[PDB]
Amino acid sequence: DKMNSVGEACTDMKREYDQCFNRWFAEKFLKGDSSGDPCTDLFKRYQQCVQKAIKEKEIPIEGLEFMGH
Amino acid sequence: DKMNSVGEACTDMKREYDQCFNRWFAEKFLKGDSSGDPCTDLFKRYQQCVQKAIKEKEIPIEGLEFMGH
Amino acid sequence: QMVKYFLGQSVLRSSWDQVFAAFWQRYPNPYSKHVLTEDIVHREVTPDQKLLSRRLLTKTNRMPRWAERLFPANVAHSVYVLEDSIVDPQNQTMTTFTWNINHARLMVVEERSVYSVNSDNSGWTEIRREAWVSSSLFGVSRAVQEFGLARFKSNVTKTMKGFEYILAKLQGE
Amino acid sequence: HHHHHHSDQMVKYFLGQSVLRSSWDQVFAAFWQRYPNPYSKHVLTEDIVHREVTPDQKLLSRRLLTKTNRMPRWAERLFPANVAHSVYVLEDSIVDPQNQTMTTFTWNINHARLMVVEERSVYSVNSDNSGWTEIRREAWVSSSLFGVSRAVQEFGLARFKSNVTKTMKGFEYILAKLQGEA
Ligand SMILES: CCCCCCCCCCCCCC(=O)O
Ligand SMILES: CCCCCCCCCCCCCC(=O)O
Ligand SMILES: [Cl-]
Ligand SMILES: [Cl-]
Ligand SMILES: [Cl-]
Ligand SMILES: [Cl-]
Ligand SMILES: [Cl-]
Ligand SMILES: [Cl-]
Ligand SMILES: [Cl-]
Ligand SMILES: [Cl-]
Ligand SMILES: [Cl-]
Ligand SMILES: [Cl-]
Ligand SMILES: [Cl-]
Ligand SMILES: [Cl-]
Ligand SMILES: [Cl-]
Ligand code: NA
Ligand code: NA
Ligand code: NA
Repeated sequence: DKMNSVGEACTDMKREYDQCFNRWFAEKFLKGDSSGDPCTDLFKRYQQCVQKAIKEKEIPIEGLEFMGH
Repeated sequence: DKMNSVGEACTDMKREYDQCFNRWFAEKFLKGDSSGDPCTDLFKRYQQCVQKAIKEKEIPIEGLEFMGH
Repeated sequence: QMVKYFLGQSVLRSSWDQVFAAFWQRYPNPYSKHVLTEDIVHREVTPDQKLLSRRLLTKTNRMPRWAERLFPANVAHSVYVLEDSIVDPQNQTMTTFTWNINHARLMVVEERSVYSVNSDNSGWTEIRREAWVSSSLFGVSRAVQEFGLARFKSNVTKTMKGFEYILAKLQGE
Repeated sequence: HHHHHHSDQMVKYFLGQSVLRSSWDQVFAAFWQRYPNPYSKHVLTEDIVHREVTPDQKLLSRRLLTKTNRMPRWAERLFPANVAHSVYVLEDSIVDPQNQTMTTFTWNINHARLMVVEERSVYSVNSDNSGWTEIRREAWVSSSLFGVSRAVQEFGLARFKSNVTKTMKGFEYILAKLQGEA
């Protein structure tokens, strides 16, 4: 019903950040409301986990320019 | 100073056939002489040994049209 | 053309704001079993109110049998895919760039998509999709051919020097 | 002497011309005696595996050679299964003394998924001097890796199109799941 993160320890943090991010996206972001990010704290907690999981699995995501080159 | 045969047991037979053939080639065949071939029994013994060795080594020489035509 | 270029167009019979929201919620779905993992690995809002995201997917590696036999070292590994995106509500557009970051010697598939309000129907969303399929194997084939030709030319020299050797030896017995 | 090469169609084509300062009959005889020589250490084995004389007094022969497989290291890594195998080479020839010509056709019979080198050579009396022999040498260097590259590319495109269909059906599934709650 929900996706897994690439780090198993990160999945439930993901499910809770996604769910918050979606509410902010539809209700503020797409409507132009410029009040700052609501899910900030959930995000860097989530990030801290996945970034470690990414290095642990040697997923080669570093040094890659955004939107390609 | 002489070549080995792909078949280990065949090399002396190869060498004896080759120089018989060299003499016939240079002295009879290339001069248009049609005294058949004096080397046929050397050749038949040599081919028996080497065709055997080619199968045991699974060298894939069968089914290949002459001169790639 | 060593690179295969694809150009495509789609219409989603839903409004741009629904599609942009669905973008982030579309996994899992009954057509996504090959998508195993999903993560946001970067996300920010720019000063001009654009959302920048990088999403990481892991996907199953599914290869025809002939390519499994030819590429044994690739069979065991999942495919890792990055999707960069820019969501721009002010202009009702979203731009995405998606590509695999591993198996890259075997092949790279890159996709650039643009989502915008359907020009015929303000309640719908059109997708303009570009893709490039490339393989470093074309360069490998050329390197193998160049090596083959170099060795052949070197062996021609050895052949002729060998001929001269044996002819000199034979001239005078 | 001169030679050149250029592409055919992902096939590389070579054309070479050389001269031996020896008469045609000496060259034809030497053809059978040239191994071993100081320049042939990569040639390990040599055999006749077919030979006959035709009704029109031509000698048809097939010679089998084993040659060392010496690949660059980048190619060893790419082709681990080819490293342990010597190269097996067949040389077919027609010797025609009535017309003082010999024609040879030489090619590798293994390693053939990685590359094939085919050489077709014609030996004849040199047009300028009766005591010389000229050789017209053609060669084709091909690799089935080009067809593999295209097949990989075609499977990548097909899988991409299939994923686009799944992406769109997935969108349609979730839009309908979202438009049914508010
Ligand atoms: C054998 C696997 C090698 C290449 C993997 C290709 C993955 C495609 C990356 C680009 C994906 C574009 C988005 C999509 O497929 O819907
Ligand atoms: C890695 C092995 C690839 C194929 C080996 C090439 C063998 C050459 C066959 C044709 C030989 C013509 C005579 C010559 O090369 O001098
Ligand atoms: Cl805390
Ligand atoms: Cl399944
Ligand atoms: Cl895929
Ligand atoms: Cl491999
Ligand atoms: Cl807006
Ligand atoms: Cl990989
Ligand atoms: Cl290379
Ligand atoms: Cl070389
Ligand atoms: Cl011989
Ligand atoms: Cl390969
Ligand atoms: Cl292999
Ligand atoms: Cl082989
Ligand atoms: Cl194929
Ligand atoms: Na299933
Ligand atoms: Na690998
Ligand atoms: Na607006």
